[PDB]
Amino acid sequence: FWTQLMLLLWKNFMYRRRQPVQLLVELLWPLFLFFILVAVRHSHPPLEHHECHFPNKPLPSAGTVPWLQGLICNVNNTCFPQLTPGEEPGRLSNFNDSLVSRLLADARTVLGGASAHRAEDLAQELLALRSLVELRALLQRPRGTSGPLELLSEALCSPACSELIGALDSHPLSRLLWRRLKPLILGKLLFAPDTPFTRKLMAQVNRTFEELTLLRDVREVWEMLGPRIFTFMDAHADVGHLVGTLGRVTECLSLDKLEAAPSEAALVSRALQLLAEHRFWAGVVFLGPEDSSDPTEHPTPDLGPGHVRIKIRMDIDVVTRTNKIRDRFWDPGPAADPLTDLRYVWGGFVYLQDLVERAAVRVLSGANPRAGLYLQQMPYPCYVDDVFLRVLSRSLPLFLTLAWIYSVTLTVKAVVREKETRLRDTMRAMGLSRAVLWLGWFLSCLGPFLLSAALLVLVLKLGDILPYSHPGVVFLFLAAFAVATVTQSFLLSAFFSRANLAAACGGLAYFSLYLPYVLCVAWRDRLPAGGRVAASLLSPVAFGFGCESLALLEEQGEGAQWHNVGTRPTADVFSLAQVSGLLLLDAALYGLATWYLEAVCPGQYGVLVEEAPPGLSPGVSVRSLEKRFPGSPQPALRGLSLDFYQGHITAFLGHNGAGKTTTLSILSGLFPPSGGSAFILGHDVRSSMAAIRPHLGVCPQYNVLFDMLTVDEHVWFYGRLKGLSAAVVGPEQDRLLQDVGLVSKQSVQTRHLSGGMQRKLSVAIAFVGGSQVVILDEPTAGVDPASRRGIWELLLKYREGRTLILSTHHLDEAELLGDRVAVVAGGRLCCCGSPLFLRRHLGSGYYLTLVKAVGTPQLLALVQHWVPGARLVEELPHELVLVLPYTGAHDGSFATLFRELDTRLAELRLTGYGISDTSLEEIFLKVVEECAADTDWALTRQQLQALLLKRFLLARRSRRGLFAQIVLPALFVGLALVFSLIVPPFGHYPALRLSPTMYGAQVSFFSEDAPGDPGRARLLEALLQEAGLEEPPVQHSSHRFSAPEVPAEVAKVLASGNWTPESPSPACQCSRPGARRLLPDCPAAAGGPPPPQAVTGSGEVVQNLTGRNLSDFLVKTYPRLVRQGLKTKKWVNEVRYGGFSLGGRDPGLPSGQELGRSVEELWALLSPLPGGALDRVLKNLTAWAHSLDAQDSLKIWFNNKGWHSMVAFVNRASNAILRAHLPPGPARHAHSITTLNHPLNLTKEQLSEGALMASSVDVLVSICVVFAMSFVPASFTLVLIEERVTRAKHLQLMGGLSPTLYWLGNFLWDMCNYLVPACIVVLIFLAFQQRAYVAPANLPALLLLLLLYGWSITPLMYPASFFFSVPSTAYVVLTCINLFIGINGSMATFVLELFSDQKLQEVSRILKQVFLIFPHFCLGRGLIDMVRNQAMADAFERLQSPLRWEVVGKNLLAMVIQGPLFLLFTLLLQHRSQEDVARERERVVQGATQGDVLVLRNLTKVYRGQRMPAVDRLCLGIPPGECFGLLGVNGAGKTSTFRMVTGDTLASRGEAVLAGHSVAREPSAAHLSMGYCPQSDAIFELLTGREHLELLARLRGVPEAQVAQTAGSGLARLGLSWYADRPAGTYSGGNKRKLATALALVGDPAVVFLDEPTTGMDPSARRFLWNSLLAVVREGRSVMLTSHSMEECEALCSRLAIMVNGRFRCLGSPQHLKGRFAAGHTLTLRVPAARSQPAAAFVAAEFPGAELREAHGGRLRFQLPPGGRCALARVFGELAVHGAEHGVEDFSVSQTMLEEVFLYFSKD
Ligand SMILES: Nc1ncnc2c1ncn2[C@@H]1O[C@H](COP(=O)(O)OP(=O)(O)OP(O)(O)=S)[C@@H](O)[C@H]1O
Ligand SMILES: Nc1ncnc2c1ncn2[C@@H]1O[C@H](COP(=O)(O)OP(=O)(O)OP(O)(O)=S)[C@@H](O)[C@H]1O
Ligand SMILES: *[C@@H]1O[C@H](CO)[C@@H](O[C@@H]2O[C@H](CO)[C@@H](O)[C@H](O)[C@H]2NC(C)=O)[C@H](O)[C@H]1NC(C)=O
Ligand SMILES: *[C@@H]1O[C@H](CO)[C@@H](O[C@@H]2O[C@H](CO)[C@@H](O)[C@H](O)[C@H]2NC(C)=O)[C@H](O)[C@H]1NC(C)=O
Ligand SMILES: *[C@@H]1O[C@H](CO)[C@@H](O)[C@H](O)[C@H]1NC(C)=O
Ligand SMILES: *[C@@H]1O[C@H](CO)[C@@H](O)[C@H](O)[C@H]1NC(C)=O
Ligand SMILES: *[C@@H]1O[C@H](CO)[C@@H](O)[C@H](O)[C@H]1NC(C)=O
Ligand SMILES: *[C@@H]1O[C@H](CO)[C@@H](O)[C@H](O)[C@H]1NC(C)=O
Repeated sequence: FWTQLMLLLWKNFMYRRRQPVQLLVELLWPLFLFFILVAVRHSHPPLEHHECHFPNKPLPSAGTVPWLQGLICNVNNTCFPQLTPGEEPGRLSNFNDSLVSRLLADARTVLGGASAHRAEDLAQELLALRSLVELRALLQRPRGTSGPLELLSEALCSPACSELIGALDSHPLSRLLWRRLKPLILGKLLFAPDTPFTRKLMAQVNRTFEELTLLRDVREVWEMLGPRIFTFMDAHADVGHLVGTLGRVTECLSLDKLEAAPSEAALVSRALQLLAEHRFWAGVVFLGPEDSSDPTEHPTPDLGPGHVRIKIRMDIDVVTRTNKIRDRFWDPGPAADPLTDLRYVWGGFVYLQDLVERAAVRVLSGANPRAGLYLQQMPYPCYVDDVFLRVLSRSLPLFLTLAWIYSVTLTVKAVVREKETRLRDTMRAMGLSRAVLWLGWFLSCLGPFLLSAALLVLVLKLGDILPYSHPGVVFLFLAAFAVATVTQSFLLSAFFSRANLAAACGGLAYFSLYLPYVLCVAWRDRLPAGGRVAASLLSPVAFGFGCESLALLEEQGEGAQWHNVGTRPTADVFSLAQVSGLLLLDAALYGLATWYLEAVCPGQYGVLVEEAPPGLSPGVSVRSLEKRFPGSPQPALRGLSLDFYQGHITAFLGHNGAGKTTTLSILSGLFPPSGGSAFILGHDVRSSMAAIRPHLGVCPQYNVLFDMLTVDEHVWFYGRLKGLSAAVVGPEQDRLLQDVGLVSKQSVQTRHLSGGMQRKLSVAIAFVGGSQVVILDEPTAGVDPASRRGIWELLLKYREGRTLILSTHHLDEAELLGDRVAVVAGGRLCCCGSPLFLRRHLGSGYYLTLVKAVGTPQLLALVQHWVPGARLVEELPHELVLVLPYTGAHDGSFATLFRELDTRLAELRLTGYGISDTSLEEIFLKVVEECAADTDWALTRQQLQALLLKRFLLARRSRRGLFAQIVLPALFVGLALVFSLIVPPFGHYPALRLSPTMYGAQVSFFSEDAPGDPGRARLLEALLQEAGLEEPPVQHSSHRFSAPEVPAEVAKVLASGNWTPESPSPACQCSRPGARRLLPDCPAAAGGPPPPQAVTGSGEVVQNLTGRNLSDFLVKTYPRLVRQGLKTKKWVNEVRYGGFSLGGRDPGLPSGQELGRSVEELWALLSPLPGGALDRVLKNLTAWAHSLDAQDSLKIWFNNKGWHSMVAFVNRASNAILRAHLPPGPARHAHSITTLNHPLNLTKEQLSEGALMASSVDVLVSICVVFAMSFVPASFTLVLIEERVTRAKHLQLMGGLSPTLYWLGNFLWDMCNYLVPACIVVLIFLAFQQRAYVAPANLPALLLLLLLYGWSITPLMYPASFFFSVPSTAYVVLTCINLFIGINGSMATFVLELFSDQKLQEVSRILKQVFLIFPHFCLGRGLIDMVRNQAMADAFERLQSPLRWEVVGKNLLAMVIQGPLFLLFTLLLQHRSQEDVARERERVVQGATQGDVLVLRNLTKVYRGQRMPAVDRLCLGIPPGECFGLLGVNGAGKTSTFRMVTGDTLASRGEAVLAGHSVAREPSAAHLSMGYCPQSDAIFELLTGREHLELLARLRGVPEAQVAQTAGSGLARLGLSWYADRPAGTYSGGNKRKLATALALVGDPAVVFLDEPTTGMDPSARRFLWNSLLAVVREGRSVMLTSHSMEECEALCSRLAIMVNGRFRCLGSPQHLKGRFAAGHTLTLRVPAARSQPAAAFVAAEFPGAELREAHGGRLRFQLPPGGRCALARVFGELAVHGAEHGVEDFSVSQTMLEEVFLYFSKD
C-alpha cells in the first residue's frame, strides 16, 4: 500500500522535474501580482491627523461688525488642537484682543464715565488707553499693504473701483477674499411675485441695507462741522484721510442692489442675462399656497393662507448639488473643507435664508424679535485616514484568484490528459485501487499550492500589507483555501473527456464563481443573515467573507493572532475560524460530489472440438463465460466453453466486432464477468484477486508508455508495482534490454525520440514478471510489416512453458506463430482446432487443373488408374479441374501419376498442369458463413451567377440556424427599446424641502445657559413643542427622572475621580501610540459618564445635557454612535446631526442705556439742526445703543457630513422663533414657514460641460446595438472554415474558379445577406419614434454609418479561416473577442469622459484619435457622438448636423479606408505559396515520347527533418490509351506522389508535365483537364449530390440548356436515381465515394486521378466504378489509379508499378510480371526441430536453387529455378524418404497457385 503510493509520487515528481520551465513560470507568476500590490502600497502610505477644534460663525442677525469680522477672519477654517473659547457655555465670542472690540469697549466706558460726571478728569481717563494709540498708529501708516483688505484684516484680526481692482489683483489671499465677496457685493436680488405682501417682505429686506447706508450722514455732518471749528480755533489730517478712505470704499457700492422681475420665465431670462455680465447673485420666488403649482410636491398642507413657501435659486457652481442627501463613501474626516465642502459660507445661502426668514417672522408675527443666531461645528476626534485597507477588503480575493488560476489550469489539464489515454484503466488492471490514485493526485498537486501560499504569506507579512498579525493564522487560512480549490479543480476535471477543452474551460469555471462575491458585497445590507451561509457555499465567496473580517480586525490596531481567532469583531461578521471550518466543509462536499459523479456513467468508456493434447493441463479453464450489456438485449458475448492448455500459443480469429478484446478484458482485472467462471491456474479470478498478479500478464491493444519517463525507469516502475523486489531488478532489466536490442537506446534514455519500435517495448512489458499466463492483444495491430520480424522472434523466444493467448485480425499471422486456432464471429465461437486439422476437414479435396493449348474420359480413366479417388467438379472447355482425394492422400500415387503424365505431354496437347492445395482463407470464409447460417467575359458572368446560386442554396439548406442567428438580435433590440420606456434618472436637481425631518430618527439637544428669564422660557417651549413633544412642560416634571441607569462598574470609577462637569469627568481616551494605528479612538465605558435625560416623541429623541461640558461629551461619544454601522461603511447614518444651545451671556457691555441717555442729552444741546439730519443720526445712534444689549442669543451645533444640516437647523430656529412670538391659541396651527432649494438652469458655457453627464439610456442602447451587431461576420466565416477543413475548395479551384474570384463572390454574397439586418434595425428605430434618430437630419447618417460599418467589418475575420479548423469553437472565440474589445473600448471611453475632472485626461482624447484604426469601435463612438451633438443642438436654441464631417464624417472616412485593406491582406495571404525500371529511366532521360499524356522526371520530395525522402527519383511515362496502377505498403509515399502530381503540394525537386503544360509554368490549362478524386469525401453535406453536379457543370462551362440533362448522365453512369433527391448529407458510406468519382468524371477531363477509389464498400459500387473506368479508358482517356486490392488491379489496369521506400522495383505489365517470376513451385516444410542446417543441406544438394523465404522456427519457404526438365514428382518421392532422412512432419507445395502474385506482393 505504501510502495504503490511511493511509486505514484515518484512518477509525478519526475513529470514535474522533466519540465524545468513550467515550474519557474508557476513560481514567478503569483509573485508579479503581489509585487505590483507592494508597489501600490508604497505609492499611498496612510495619513495621520490629530484632534482639532473649529471656531464659530456669526450670522448677520446677531450683528454686523462680528459678521464682517467672521467673513474676513474665519475664511481659512484652520483647526486648533486646544479647545476654542467660543465652545464654553460662558463666552460667545472668539476675538478679545481685536482692535475693534477694545476700541468699542473703551468708547463705551469713556461715554459712561462722561455721562456720570455730567474736563481734566475725562482727559486723564482717555490718556490711559492703548487702543487709541494703536488706532492712531494704524492711521499713520505709509501704505505697506497690497490692498485695503489686508489693512481691514489687520484691524479686525467707477474709476476708483478700477483702481481698487488694480490694487487688489496682486495679493493671492486678497484675490481669494475678493472672489468670495464679488458675487455678494455686486448682487442683484430678484423676485417673481409683485404683490404688496411681497413688497412688505422686501421692505423688511430693505431695512438692513438702509442701516448699512448711514455713514454718508455722519460724514456730511463732519464736513459741515469741520470748517466752523477750524475757523473758530495731525488729528485733522488723519480724520480727513480716514473719511476719504471710507468714501472711496462706498464709491463702488451697488446701493440699490435690489431689483424685480415680472414672472418666472422672465426671472430666469434676467438671471441668465446678468450671469452673462457676471452680475447675477441670487433669485427669490415667493410661491403661494393657493397657486397649487408645486412640482413634485403637495399643493398646500391646510386650506387658506398662513403658510409661506420660499424658493432660492442660485448658480449651480455656487449652491451645492441637491440630489442625494449623503455621501456614498464614508470617510474618516470632519468634512470641513472651505474650498469644496463648506460652500454655504461663501455661497451666501445661509445669509439669505436668515434674512428672508427674519423678514417673514417680523411681518407675520407683528413684533420685533431679537435673537442672534450663531453656527458651530462639532469637534472631531484624532484619526488616521487610509483608503487602502478598504481597497484590500474589496480586492484581495481578486488578486488571489488571478494568482491561482494558472495552477488550477495545469492541474485539470494533467488529470484530464492522464485519464484520456486510458492509462488509468491499465493501472486499475494491475490491481491499484482508485483510492491510491486519488491520494497520489491529492498529495502531488497540493505541494506547489502550499509552497505558493507560504511565499505569499512571507510577502504579505514583510511587505507591510498585513502588519501587526501573526503569519500562522494567515497560513492556516490560505491552506484551507488551497485544499478547497484543489478539490474543486478535481471536481471540474470530472465533467470533460478532452484535454484542451477541459484545460480552457476549467479556468473560466474557476473565475465565474468569484462574481457572486461582488454581487453580495454590492447589496451588503440587503442580504439577511440566513442567506449569508447559503451564499458562502462557494469557496471564493467564503474566502472573501473571511478576508473582510481579517481586514476589519486589522483596522482595530490588532491583527489576526491566537488571542482572537474565535472572536467576532462585529455583530454580523464571521469569526475567522468559522470561515476556515466552512472552507473545509466545502472541500469535503466537493470531494463527495466528485466521488459520486464518477459513477454516473459507468461501464461505457467516454460442434467441432479438438481437445486431446499429449499432456492435458488446462492452465486456463474458462467455462460458459457470458456477459450482457443493456444497449442490446442480445448478449455482447455468448457461451464460450473453450478450454486452453499450457505450452500452446492459442490465437483468436474474427473480424472487428467479434468480441475478442472484450473477453481478453474479462480475463483481466478490468471488467466483471456476468456469469460462468474464469478459473485461471485453478483458483477463480475474483478469489485470487491479488494472489494472481505475479502469475498473470496483460498487454492491451493500445500502447501503454509514459512520454517522459525513459526505458529503464519504465521497466523499474512496471516491475516494482507487480511485486518484484528491489534487489533482483538488475538482472531482469538487463535480460529484457538485451533481448529487445535497446541497449544502445537506454544509453541516451529517450521515450519520445523513438517511435514505431515502442509497441515492441510494450510487448516486452508483458514479460517482466515471468508470469505463467500472458494475454496479449494484437501485438502487430498497427506496426509496419517491416518490423514485425523482431516481435515474432521475441514471442517465439518466450514460447516455452508460458501459456500465451493472443488475437490477430489477419489470417496469415494466426498460423505462423499459433499452435492452435479457434474461430469467433458475431460474438460467438464457431469452430476450433489446429491448422492441419482444419485443412484436413473440407467438403472438397486437393485441386488439379489442366489447360489446353486427348479427351476428358481418357484422362479421367488414367487418373483413376493411377489413383482411385477422383472427383469431377469442373468440366468446362479450356480448363479441366479435378479433385484428388485428401482422404487417404498419398505421395506415391501423385508421384506415379505425375511421372506418367510427364512423358505423354506432347500427345495430350495439355502443355501445362497446375496443382492446388486448399488454403486457410477459403475455409475461414466458408466457416464464417456456415456459422452465420446456423445462427439464423460572359464566362465570368455565368461563374459569378453559379457561385451566387450555390451560396443561396447553401443558405436555404440551413434556414433555421441562419434565421435564429439573424432575426433574433433584431427582436432583442426591439424588446430592449420597448422595455426602456421608463423615466430616465440622470442626475437632475428636483425641488427639495429643506427641513430637519428629512434625515429621519435622530438625537437632538436643548442645552440652555442662564435660564433666568421668561422670554427664554417661552423660546425653549417653542423649541421643544416644535419637534412634536407634549404641550405642557410640567409633564416632564411628572416624568421626573428620564435618564438611563448609570453602569454599576462605572460608578466606582466616577467616585474615584472628581466627576465635576466643569472638570474633565470621563477617563482619558486611547489614541495612536506611533507603533500602532487605530481608525477610531477606542471608547472606555466612561465617556460622558452620566446618561443624560432623554425623552422620545414621534421617532426622535431629545436630550437635556444642561450645564455639562458638551464638547468633551460629543468627542467622547461620537465613535460609539458611529460604530453600529461601520460593518459595510457605504451609507453611514450618524444619529446626531445638530442641536441648540440657548446662550444668554452678552460679550458686549450690557450698559447701553447710559450711552443712549448721553446721546439724547447731546442731541438736545449743541444747537440741533432744524433739518434734522443730525437729529436722525443721533436717533439712529440711540437705537443702536438700545439694541446693543443683545438680550438673548442662540447657537446651533451642526454636523457637516449631513450635507443639508445647516440650512435645516436654521429653518427650525426661525420657525421656533416665529411660533414663540405668536400669541397662544389654535392660530399657532395656521402659521408656518417653509424653505426650498432649486438651482437654476445651466448657462450655455455651463451647458457645454453639463450635457456630458446626461447619457445612461444612450449608453445602454449603444451597448445593446454593439452586442447584437457583432454576430453576422462569425456566421459568415464559419462556413468558409468548414469548407477549408474539407479539400472541396481545391476541387472547386480545378474548375474555372480562381481564388480571387472565390473571395469576391463570398464578399458580395455576404454583403447581400448583411444588408437585411441593418434595414430591420433602421425600421425598428423609425417605427418606435426615437427623436434621437427619427429626425430627417439623422436618418441618412445612421444608414450610411451602419452600411459602411458592415462594409468594413467582414474582411476582418476572413484571414482567420487559416488559423482554425472547427466551426463551433471558432465562432465562439471570435464572438467573445469582438464583444470583449467593443465593451472594453466603450467602458474605457465613458470612464475617461465622466472622470475627466483633472486636465491630464483631456489630452487622452488623442487615444480616441487612434481608435479610428479599430473598425469595431467606430460605430460605438459615432452613435454616442451623434446623440450628444444632436441633444445639445436640441437643448441649445429651442430653449451642426450629423451629415457634417466633424462628428461621424472622420470616423466613417477612416473606417471606409480600413475596409479594403483586410480584403487585400487575405488575397495576399491566399497566394503565399510560390530491370525494366532502369531501361525506362534511361529512355526517359535520353528522350521524351510525344504521345504520353503525363511525363515525370526526377520527381523528389524531402520533408522537414525526416532525414529521408518520402518519394525519391521518380520517373514514368503514361501512353494515353492505357490505365495505370500504383502499389505499395502504407508508408511508401503513394499519397505524397498523388498530391504532388495533382498540384495541391509543391515538389522539393523535379517537375511533371501534363500534355505539354507544366504545373508551375501555367497551372490553369493543367487543371482544365484533370479529374480529382481523393480518398476523403470532398463534398458539402448541406447541398445535394446532384446540386454539386450542376454546380461543377456551370463552373466548367457546360451550356445551361443541357446542364440538367448532364445531371441525368451524371447519374446514368453511376445509378444515383434513388439517391438523387436525397441531400448529400444523408447518404451511404459508398455513396460519397461514388459521388466523388462522378464529380471527378463529370466535365470529361483528359486524365482522371483517383486515390484509393474503393476501400471495402458494397460490390455493386466497385462494379459501377469498374464500368465507369472501363468506359473512360476505351474512350481514349487515361486514369491514374492508386489502390491495394490486387484483383481490381488485375481486372482493370494494364500497367502496374510497385514502390517501397520511395522507389520503384518492377515497373512492368501484369502478364510480363506473371511470366517473369510467378511461375514454378515453392516448397514449405513444417520442421519442429527449428534447425536450419538439416533441412537446408539436402535441399541445396538435390536442388541447385534453395533460396530462403521467411526462415523461422516453425516454417521455411523455398525458392527454386523454374522449368524443371524432369517431372514435378521428382521431388515428391524424395520427400517420401526425406521424412526419415531429416525431421519433417508434413509439407505443402505451391505450384503456380492463385496466390503467387500475392506472395510476391507480400515479398517486397
Ligand atoms: N460501449 C460499449 N463498448 C463495448 N461493447 C459495447 C458497448 N455498448 C454496447 N456494446 C456491445 O458490444 C457488442 C458489439 O461488439 P463489441 O463488444 O463492441 O466488440 P469489441 O470488443 O470492440 O471487438 P474487438 O474485435 O474485440 S476490438 C454488442 O453486444 C453491443 O451491444
Ligand atoms: N502530416 C503528414 N501528412 C501526410 N503524410 C505525412 C505526414 N507526416 C509524414 N508523412 C509521410 O507520409 C508517408 C506515409 O503516408 P503516404 O504513403 O504518403 O500516404 P498513405 O498514408 O498511404 O495515404 P492514405 O492511403 O491516403 S491514408 C511517409 O513518408 C510519412 O513520413
Ligand atoms: C433639564 O434639566 C433641568 C435641570 O437643570 C430641569 O430643570 C428642572 O425642571 C423642573 C420642572 O420644571 C423644576 O421643578 C426643577 O426645579 C428644575 N431644576 C433645576 C435645578 O433647574 C429641566 O426640567 C430638564 N428638562 C427640561 C424640561 O428643560
Ligand atoms: C429652465 O428649466 C425648466 C425646467 O426646470 C424649463 O421649464 C420646462 O421647459 C420645458 C420645455 O423644454 C417644458 O416642457 C416644461 O413644462 C417646463 N417646466 C416648467 C417647470 O416650466 C425652462 O424652459 C428652462 N428655461 C431655460 C431658459 O432654460
Ligand atoms: C490657510 O492656512 C495655511 C496654513 O499653512 C496657509 O498656508 C494658507 O495660505 C492659509 N490660507 C488662507 C486663505 O488664509
Ligand atoms: C478680554 O480681555 C480683557 C482685558 O485683558 C480681560 O479683562 C477679559 O477678562 C477678557 N475676556 C475674555 C472673554 O477673555
Ligand atoms: C427696497 O426694496 C424695494 C422692493 O420692495 C425696492 O423697490 C427698493 O429699490 C429698495 N430700496 C432701495 C432704495 O434700494
Ligand atoms: C471640558 O473638557 C475639556 C477637555 O480638555 C477641558 O479642558 C475643559 O476645561 C472642560 N470645560 C468645561 C467647562 O467643562
